[PDB]
Amino acid sequence: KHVEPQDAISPDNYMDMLGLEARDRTMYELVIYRKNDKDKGPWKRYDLNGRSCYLVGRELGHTEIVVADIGIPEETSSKQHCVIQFRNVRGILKCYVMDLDSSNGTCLNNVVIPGARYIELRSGDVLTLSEFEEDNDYELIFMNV
Repeated sequence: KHVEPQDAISPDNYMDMLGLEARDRTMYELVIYRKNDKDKGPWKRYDLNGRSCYLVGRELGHTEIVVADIGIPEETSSKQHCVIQFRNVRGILKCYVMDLDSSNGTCLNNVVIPGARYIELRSGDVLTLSEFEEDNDYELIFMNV
């Protein structure tokens, strides 16, 4: 149900406008961990700099068509579950999640977020793809650099 806000911008484009060389820029990523084995490292890492918005959704993949930028092998997640959205909010780069009215819900640090509304993200914030912890096999954590 998602269309980008008028102030949407990618971190790369934002940082370009300020004239910062790559070494002097804030890098954003989504670090994914498998809940059972976090003492083995990140399952996956996604760069979040090239785009202003990223679709998170189910990707089981043993015949199902791929739609989501970021695919999570979680049966209980929706195919278009939540979106990570960067905005230039009156001069400061800010990142938000929105739950796209998914069946099971989305949690930020184990607290259910309301649907159809942008919730501001902070570095370290742990996204999980259900209201209920038992349903979750993966943790998607938003990081600055």
